[PDB]
Amino acid sequence: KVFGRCELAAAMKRHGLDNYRGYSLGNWVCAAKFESNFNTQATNRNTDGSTDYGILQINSRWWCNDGRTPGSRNLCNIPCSALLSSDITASVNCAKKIVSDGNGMNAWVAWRNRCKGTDVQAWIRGCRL
Ligand SMILES: [Au+]
Ligand SMILES: [Au+]
Ligand SMILES: [Au+]
Repeated sequence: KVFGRCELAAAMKRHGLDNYRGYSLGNWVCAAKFESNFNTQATNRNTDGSTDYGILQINSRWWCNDGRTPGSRNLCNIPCSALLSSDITASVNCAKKIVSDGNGMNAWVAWRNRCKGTDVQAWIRGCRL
């Protein structure tokens, strides 16, 4: 599923990402834009043979099992295909674990490079939240 900006804002807010670990809703929307272009089906291979999955490009190296990242961790206790569904529940609940692990949203390279320090509020402009 490819979410509209305000649609994803509203889902992310409903799923309790609004100021989660102090990260305003705009930060999460911005991350999802530049990680996946709001596409729940997005998959991208990493140099180490791991793969990033879903609207928040969660990495098989640590967070999920994709059956082809041998000697990796599955810290969200899911198959990586769960991260690709039209329902963002599994991506959100796993993101909450990632962001909480002491690195905050720096785990998202696109967030760090394209969102961090910027006017992220612009990403929720116009939305009825
Ligand atoms: Au959720
Ligand atoms: Au949802
Ligand atoms: Au994020």
